[PDB]
Amino acid sequence: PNEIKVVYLRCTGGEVGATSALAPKIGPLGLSPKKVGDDIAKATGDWKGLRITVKLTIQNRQAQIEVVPSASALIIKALKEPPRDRKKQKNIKHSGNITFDEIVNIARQMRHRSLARELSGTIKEILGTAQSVGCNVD
Amino acid sequence: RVRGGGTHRSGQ
Amino acid sequence: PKMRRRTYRAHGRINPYMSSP
Amino acid sequence: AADRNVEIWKIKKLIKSLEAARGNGTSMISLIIPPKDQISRVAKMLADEFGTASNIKSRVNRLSVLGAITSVQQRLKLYNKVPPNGLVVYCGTIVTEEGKEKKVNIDFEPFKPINTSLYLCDNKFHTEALTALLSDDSKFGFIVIDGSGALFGTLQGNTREVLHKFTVDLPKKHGRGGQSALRFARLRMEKRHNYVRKVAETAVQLFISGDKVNVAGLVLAGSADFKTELSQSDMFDQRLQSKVLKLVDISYGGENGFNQAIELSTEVLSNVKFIQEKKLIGRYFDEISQDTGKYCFGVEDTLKALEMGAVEILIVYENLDIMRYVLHCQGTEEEKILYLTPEQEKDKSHFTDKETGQEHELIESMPLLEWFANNYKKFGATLEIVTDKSQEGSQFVKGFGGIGGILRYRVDFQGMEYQGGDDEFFDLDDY
Amino acid sequence: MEPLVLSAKKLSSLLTCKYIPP
RNA sequence: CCUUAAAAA
RNA sequence: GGGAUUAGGAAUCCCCCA
RNA sequence: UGCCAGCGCGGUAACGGCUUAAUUUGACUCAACGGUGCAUAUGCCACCGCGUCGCUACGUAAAAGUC
RNA sequence: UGACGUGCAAAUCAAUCGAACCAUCGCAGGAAGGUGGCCAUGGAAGUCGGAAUCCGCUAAGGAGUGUGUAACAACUCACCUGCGCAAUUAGUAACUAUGACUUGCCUCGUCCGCAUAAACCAAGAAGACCCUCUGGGGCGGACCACAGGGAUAACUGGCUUGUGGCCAAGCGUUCAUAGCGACUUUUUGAUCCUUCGAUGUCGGCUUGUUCAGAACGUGACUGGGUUUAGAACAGGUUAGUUUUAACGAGAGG
Repeated sequence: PNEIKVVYLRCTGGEVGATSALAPKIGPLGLSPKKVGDDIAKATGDWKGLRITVKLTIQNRQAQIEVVPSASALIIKALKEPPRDRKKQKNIKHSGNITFDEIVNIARQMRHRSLARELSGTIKEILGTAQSVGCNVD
Repeated sequence: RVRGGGTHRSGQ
Repeated sequence: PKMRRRTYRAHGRINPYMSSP
Repeated sequence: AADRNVEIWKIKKLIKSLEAARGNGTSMISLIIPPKDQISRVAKMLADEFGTASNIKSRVNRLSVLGAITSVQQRLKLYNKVPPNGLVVYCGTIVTEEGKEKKVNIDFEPFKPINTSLYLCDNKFHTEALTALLSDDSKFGFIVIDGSGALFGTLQGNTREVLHKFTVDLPKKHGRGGQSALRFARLRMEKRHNYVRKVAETAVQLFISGDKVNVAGLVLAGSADFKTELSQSDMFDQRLQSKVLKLVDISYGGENGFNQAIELSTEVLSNVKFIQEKKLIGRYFDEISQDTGKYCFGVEDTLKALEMGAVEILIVYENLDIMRYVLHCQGTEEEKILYLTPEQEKDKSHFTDKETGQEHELIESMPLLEWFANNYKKFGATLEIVTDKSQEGSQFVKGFGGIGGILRYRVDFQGMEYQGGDDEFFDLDDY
Repeated sequence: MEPLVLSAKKLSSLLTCKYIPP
């Protein structure tokens, strides 16, 4: 019934929402748990880290954890070896080129909000996102 | 200055 | 020709009391 | 230099593991060797203790004491000269692992110097004397003015230390003088003036260093009147002038005068701790005065405030019965963490969730005060400790539960899932 | 009648005063 | 030249 | 600092005029 | 409960040694070189003798102090 | 420290002695998308810090110059379009400190003793002080007498201002300049120019004190500190002639 505009507040690489998100979120009116539970494992087990944004639509007086990434940090996703980094490890400069298929095969989800020319624009704009690589596709 | 007394010549 | 007269003063010093006619 | 602080945390872990340790009988042997004192004399007195231990009305206890003595003796031999910040030795034969008993020795060089002796071969380690070292005590630089130079000493709980000392010629009384003794008074005022200058500037070289305080003392101490013209002069100090404690008369003068200045500085230190307490709590009273609500108290909202942006001034009393015991199932089917108020400690209802009825098992003790100590820097702001000794402090305890803090800004009570997530996911943003 | 002077007097006293505090 | 505070009528 | 004597330590014995 | 809390009692029946994951352990003049010989096949778990100065308390008491 | 103080008086109410006397030698409109960039940070998403500073659209827009917010939000600027002639009196006790033991410099000490008619034409006065290779002398390298010197100090004043006094890294929760801020002679030194046949030197009108501008205001007032002889000293204590013509939550107000 009740619905409201999203706030997309997350900014963490952590699993299961906050360190203990399951309990504080409850209110006096009460609410029914959904995506906050096991569904996070679908995200943590596949799209871990990279501070993915989460829309809060609340379609039925309850939390709704959308799992879709925006951009920017997405360029980092193209790597096969992310076994944490703990803390204070010299900012861990993890980088090593990128797959040649960085084009529409990865950018297909990015098309929803970009506008302008396709091949002259949206496919080209992702190239500037890869400042973190420091080596380019070459 | 001659020394003496009585006479007025003294002190001259 | 004023008349000459003497008078005693401090520390035994003598000073004139001459008349002026 | 943060790694040295990590070493300090290691020293704290050593103090915890040390104090936790205990041993039956008088066999246990604590020891503390003072700075600037020969080790060999301590070896002689320890030998006298070995002679005292030569006759004991017990079997195993005799061999245990003598063995601890041989242990501290063999351990002592590695040193050749007295270590910096003194020496602190512990020895014994503690029992662990379901009554298993083993000999143990503990050595470390403290980050913070201490100047006291403490030999006491009785049960349980006497680490309380080291607890004063655990605090981040400020250096207490003390200036001891005199008519024949001045003594730039310091204090550090117990460790007195004279950073500098000197003597200078004094113009003194004009004496029989002459028709113009006043010019002699002018040269007197001039030498006194230079004494106000180059000496205090040398103090600027030896204390403030570089726009950062190294001392909280700067206590005056002089049999002569110079201290009265010291605090009352433009040439004195910037900012540091407010750090002055109280005048300290010295009947003998000199280093002995610095020695009386020690304990007198201790009582006036109690005084300025009183002002510091009344101020640190009084600013919180000023926060109470505002209708803006930029304040927090109790175990309730304050924790959620810690979850978000750090409180501008955390304020927590020492003793606190509440403990942060973890609520983690052995099957890990439901992680949980919550504060344990004493009524809940009696009820213990929270251990048994209605969802399954399983009771969470304890893993390791996690006291709330140490829980503040574990990573207060990570939480932002700075940790603070308040005593109940102040009259305002008792009001802080009985009137607020002994815990609270100054918020950077006002916070509303949570309500509905939207605002509740607006606060909680924001807490995640601050984490 | 003629002798002169010669004596400490009152005037001699200042001279005494001036040499007093050099 | 002296002798445990580290434990019995 | 390491031995020896003593039940064990000291000790002794082995290395400017205003 | 185990000189702690309490009422004369209460102190678990009121080769040496560093090192080492271990260097098993007992044994200190002659009379050393699983826990408890200070409960006794077994229970319980007496010469090695007897004022000054510095701390605390109201000359004395209270300490293991230094001569 | 009275009166007098060129007086009644060379001391009042052999006149000379630390070697006598005599003689001789602008306004309106656009200021935005990928993207809240990366990283650090409790948070800082133009405007805390670090690095980087690339482009789609387009008549404009920076990985943002200056305000603001905890941070956003918001308001603007770079750019863009339109309009009678005496006489001054080494090492150390089991908390620490300490240490058995092995007339006072500092000094205004607090509640193991540095060192027990006339004068005169400012006056009377050839300074009883200072001084007779040396930026005065001494050092380094005062019971006193006389002849002279501002050629050579101390009082003041003059010259000098070394001394003293009166751009903006940062502080100020945030923010450089609300308020602070690193890198003139009222002080003194120095000079000896003026004054040695004389310019009466201090303070005042609990410590004598200054302290806590006007010859270092004012002696043709005080003698307290200095202070010649009594008991060599910027070592102390004592007694010693001073002359003449509404607002704010409240508390507060």
